[PDB]
Amino acid sequence: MKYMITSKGDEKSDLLRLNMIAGFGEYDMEYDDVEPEIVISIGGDGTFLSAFHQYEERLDEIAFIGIHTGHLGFYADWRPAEADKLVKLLAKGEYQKVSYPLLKTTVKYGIGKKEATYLALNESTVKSSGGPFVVDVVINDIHFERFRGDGLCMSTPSGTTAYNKSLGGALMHPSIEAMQLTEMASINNRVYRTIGSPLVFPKHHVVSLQPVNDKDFQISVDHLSILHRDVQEIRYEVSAKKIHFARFRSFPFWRRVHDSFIED
Amino acid sequence: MKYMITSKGDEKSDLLRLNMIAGFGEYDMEYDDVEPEIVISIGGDGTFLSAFHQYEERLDEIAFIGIHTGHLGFYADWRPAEADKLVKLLAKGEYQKVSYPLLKTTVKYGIGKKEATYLALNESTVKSSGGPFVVDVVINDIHFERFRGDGLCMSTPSGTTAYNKSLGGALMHPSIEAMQLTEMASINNRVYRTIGSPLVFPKHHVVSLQPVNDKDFQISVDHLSILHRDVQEIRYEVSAKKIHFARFRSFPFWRRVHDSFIED
Amino acid sequence: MKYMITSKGDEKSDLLRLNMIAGFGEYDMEYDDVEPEIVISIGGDGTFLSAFHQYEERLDEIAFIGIHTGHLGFYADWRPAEADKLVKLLAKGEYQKVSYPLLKTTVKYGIGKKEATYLALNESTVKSSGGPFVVDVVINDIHFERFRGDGLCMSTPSGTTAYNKSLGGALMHPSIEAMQLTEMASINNRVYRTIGSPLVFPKHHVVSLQPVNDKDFQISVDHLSILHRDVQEIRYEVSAKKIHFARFRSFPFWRRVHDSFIED
Amino acid sequence: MKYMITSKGDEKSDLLRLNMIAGFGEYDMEYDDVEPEIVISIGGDGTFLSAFHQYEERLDEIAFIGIHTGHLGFYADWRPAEADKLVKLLAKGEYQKVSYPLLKTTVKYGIGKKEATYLALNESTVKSSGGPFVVDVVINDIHFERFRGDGLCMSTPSGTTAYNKSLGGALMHPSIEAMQLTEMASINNRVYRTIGSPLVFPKHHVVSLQPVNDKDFQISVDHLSILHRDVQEIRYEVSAKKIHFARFRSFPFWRRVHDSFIED
Ligand SMILES: Nc1ncnc2c1ncn2[C@@H]1O[C@H](CN2CC#Cc3nc4c(N)ncnc4n3[C@@H]3O[C@H](CNC(=O)CC(=O)NCC2)[C@@H](O)[C@H]3O)[C@@H](O)[C@H]1O
Ligand SMILES: Nc1ncnc2c1ncn2[C@@H]1O[C@H](CN2CC#Cc3nc4c(N)ncnc4n3[C@@H]3O[C@H](CNC(=O)CC(=O)NCC2)[C@@H](O)[C@H]3O)[C@@H](O)[C@H]1O
Ligand SMILES: Nc1ncnc2c1ncn2[C@@H]1O[C@H](CN2CC#Cc3nc4c(N)ncnc4n3[C@@H]3O[C@H](CNC(=O)CC(=O)NCC2)[C@@H](O)[C@H]3O)[C@@H](O)[C@H]1O
Ligand SMILES: Nc1ncnc2c1ncn2[C@@H]1O[C@H](CN2CC#Cc3nc4c(N)ncnc4n3[C@@H]3O[C@H](CNC(=O)CC(=O)NCC2)[C@@H](O)[C@H]3O)[C@@H](O)[C@H]1O
Repeated sequence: MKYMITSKGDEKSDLLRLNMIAGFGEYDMEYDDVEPEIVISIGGDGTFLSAFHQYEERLDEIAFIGIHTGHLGFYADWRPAEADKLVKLLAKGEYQKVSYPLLKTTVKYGIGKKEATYLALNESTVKSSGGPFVVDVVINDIHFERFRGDGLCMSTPSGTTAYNKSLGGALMHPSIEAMQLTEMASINNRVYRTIGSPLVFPKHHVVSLQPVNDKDFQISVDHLSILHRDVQEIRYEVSAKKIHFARFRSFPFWRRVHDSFIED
Repeated sequence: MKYMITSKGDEKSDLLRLNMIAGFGEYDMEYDDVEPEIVISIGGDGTFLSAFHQYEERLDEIAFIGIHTGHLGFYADWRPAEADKLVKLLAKGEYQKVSYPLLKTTVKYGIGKKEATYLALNESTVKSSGGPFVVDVVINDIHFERFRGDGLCMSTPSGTTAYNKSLGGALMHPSIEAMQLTEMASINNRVYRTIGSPLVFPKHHVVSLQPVNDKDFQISVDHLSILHRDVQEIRYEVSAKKIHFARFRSFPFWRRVHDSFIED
Repeated sequence: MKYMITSKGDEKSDLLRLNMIAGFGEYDMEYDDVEPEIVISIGGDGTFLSAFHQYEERLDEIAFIGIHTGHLGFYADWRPAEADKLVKLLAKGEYQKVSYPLLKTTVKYGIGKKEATYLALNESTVKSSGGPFVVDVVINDIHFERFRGDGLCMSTPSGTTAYNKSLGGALMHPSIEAMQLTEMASINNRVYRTIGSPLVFPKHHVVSLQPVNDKDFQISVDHLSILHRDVQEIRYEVSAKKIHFARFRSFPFWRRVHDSFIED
Repeated sequence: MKYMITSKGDEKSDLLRLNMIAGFGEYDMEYDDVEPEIVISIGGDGTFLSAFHQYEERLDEIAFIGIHTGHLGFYADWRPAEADKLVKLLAKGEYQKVSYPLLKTTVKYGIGKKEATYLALNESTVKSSGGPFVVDVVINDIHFERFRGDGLCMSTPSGTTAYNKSLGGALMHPSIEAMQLTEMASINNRVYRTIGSPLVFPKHHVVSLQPVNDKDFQISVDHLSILHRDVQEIRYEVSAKKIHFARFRSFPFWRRVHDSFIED
């Protein structure tokens, strides 16, 4: 069917992209970067993340495929030397799709209760713009804790191996429809108390962050960091939307984890 | 219907038990500690754990209710002063049942491949009997890591607020059918490498521990610690069985968590 | 001798300051905020920190005294109700001085090797201005590690109970002339490796941070955060300078720690 | 002068020992395992630890030298292929001694206040024999905290890279005369509170552990684990004694750390 290819932009990835397009020219494959059904990303996890966000409004109609040109990427599970077999297998089709959960972030402002939403494949974080970060943490309309620290991180399953991981979070299998909240350097003395442990939330649970004094927050969705002013609320929930991968061979998540962290 | 009552054994819990039995004598409630349908536990979480294990072969036919006589217990969500309202509400019935996942541990030995299974409500841990603890960690028949340390802990959801928590694990809502593995003081240098992060596993994933040199392990299921010799394998999976609680009012898990750890 | 008094600025602290000045008017005590020998800080730890930095060029000739108007401060070990006894004891003199180590940060730039130094009582941190933070860590001219993460924190002894503490650092007694380095969310996979553990350095050891790609860093000394461009090197060492406290009664550091973190 | 050689016991270490003895036979070097001045350890860190404890009553008259036959040991900073140069350099003498602090553990019992002391080069730990571990932590006769968990670890400087490290402790340079206390899986809820952070103590500070209910503790000094009954107190302090190493070339501690943990 229709397809397109994003590239990291170096000479290695651009050449691999050009050879794959020439390979695809020998089948019933039309290049179309407007409404593709197959998106191929050539580079690292960052390149894959940009591919996902470029097409986040057609997630139900796209299958993603990652090729890593350097060190093994987590979302990129094909090596450059296998690109010929990939073109051939992909042209035939009969591939099986695998779906990973996603995270929805909603930012409500004051003056009109204006509201922006974002979809994350790795995580969504909040920090303070300059001053101290203080926020009230509400779970399903229940006041859970007042958080003082450097920020918070809300991670998808497949994002738990990213940044969640460096903050002490747990790695969880992507078949679990959930989101995980981790703290960044929480203050804990006799006056200030937080839970400490990471928190894993099921679908339909809503985590809401509410400003205590300062209302300016730097919010990061995957790789893009946006400043927001006069914030009234930040809402987190497991998204109804899902990212679909094309799979041509078993590469189990824990094998993926073993290779990226233990030995390869 | 039929019911029974376990007690911590002090004068406070025994008296509360005797008054509740006298209260139950004024309804259509028969005391039967052989085949009850309602098990009431009076004491702390340990007392509740013993109640669960005493009746672990009739989990499908029993609803559990916890009363805490001292500090708030996690499984005991009724205060002593509410025992009259409990007797009355429980006598009427029309209560809603809530189910939490459980963990199954299987220990296979050498010589006959003899095999013992255990059901845990908090967690199941492994340690070495004396010598250094070394074990190969296999996930769904894939060799994941060689673990060197003091031991490992496999936790249920409702167990993540217990001991999992002190080992750095994440707290996860009991609606998530999963198990979480945490490390006890893993060795990590240039020669010895483990994942570090806790691991959360979905239903039907099988974590298997295999002895490397020493084959004697002290295994703990909730509160009981048993020594096993000539161990060939330890298998962990989310159990098919579930513990059922009787609920007469909303006490949300995160409110339970807030009260036990933040403030009350 | 000569003295001055800083205040948090609220009505409580300003009134306490005015009453202490009137109390000091009945002794041989001259108010002089240019060249004092006694600096009294009225407020919290932040107020004390500002008092220290305001007079950091006369540390050898000043003794500091902290009064906390709200929650117990760590550097402020006098309650408001004891201000009369403080004025009286302080007027007599015969007090014993206690000295805490300090940290020296040196920032060398390109183009002229221009160089700025700062003195910290809590800690000095480095972060990236926007982009990813990557730095080579050199200890006494030995390349120790390439650090990838959110930043680093270099703490004094008395600063280890502050921010060092929230990053997993150890609390160390101020009699130990040392500095402690902690990581902020280090990346650790198969390609990127850091030590993980905090590092404690003796006097005369020099920790040097060197930019790898990006050369813009947001550097924070205690409470003030300054952006630096075209940075070539950041050097850390235990300072030759020391902060001196006036002590009128034993308040041991571990008792101070117990009261601020365990119970009071 | 006089010397002796301990060996791991495998064919590699025994042969290396025999060749070094034959090499030493060509100088003014007498073999004497009763009162040596040079102790050479051939094996790993465990072999070195046993060498240290075998001669712990003559620490002031002995210099230690480590050769590692397998993976790089931390106390063994010579490779097997350098044994000839070692024999030659060691025979000449004119070597410089380097001294590391040590830890003293004192166990007082009931009935006669009987008292045993131990010297540790790595660490000394306490655990419970079977039941739950509960202990009151007293610092210089000040009640600091009631600890509930799996145990505690008191580490020397050179021991902080060992086991202290796996418990979250800081790595500190051996020139710092100090000891570091780390927790094993402390319980922390609304009723039970510990400090959490590791604690670093200077010389002359005395940490004392006092039983709360159970008085039986399994105490481990380096590699030997001894059970003690009717314990009244466990006292920790930096020892007056020191271990002396023979050094023939600069191998800085942080280079040693880099090679054992970062890359080699
Ligand atoms: N303190 C932090 N610690 C750990 N991760 C962090 C930290 N801060 C941000 N991140 C992650 O970076 C993503 C953004 N990256 C793009 C990426 C990525 C990614 N995704 C996953 C995943 N799902 N599982 C396992 N490894 C993953 N990596 C790996 O991550 C590395 C890339 N990061 C950087 O070096 C810094 C950066 O920010 N770079 C920009 C591009 C590479 O090895 C890549 O294969 C943020 O979304 C945040 O998750
Ligand atoms: N290092 C450890 N850190 C933390 N927890 C640990 C540790 N070692 C064992 N455990 C837990 O103890 C359970 C066994 N306990 C019985 C209990 C319990 C329990 N269960 C939960 C839960 N699900 N959520 C939240 N708090 C919980 N607590 C609370 O736990 C305390 C009781 N523990 C002890 O003081 C020690 C003990 O072992 N005592 C025996 C009886 C009480 O406040 C109780 O309300 C082991 O199963 C292991 O989970
Ligand atoms: N993620 C962090 N976690 C922990 N501490 C952090 C974090 N980020 C910065 N800091 C510290 O703040 C100091 C700056 N503060 C002034 C302060 C302070 C201070 N110093 C010590 C000490 N030596 N020991 C023990 N508690 C201490 N506190 C206590 O700290 C609290 C004040 N912090 C804030 O709420 C935020 C802030 O930044 N506020 C500005 C004023 C109060 O309870 C105060 O009694 C930075 O220097 C950094 O150390
Ligand atoms: N959970 C734990 N995590 C980490 N360390 C632990 C743990 N439990 C005990 N220890 C240490 O073991 C010493 C006893 N060991 C002998 C040893 C050792 C040693 N000392 C240092 C040091 N000072 N710096 C850096 N690495 C060190 N190692 C390295 O340690 C490894 C040996 N350990 C084991 O595999 C297990 C064991 O116990 N084995 C017996 C012999 C080897 O790579 C060795 O080069 C206990 O004293 C305790 O410190």
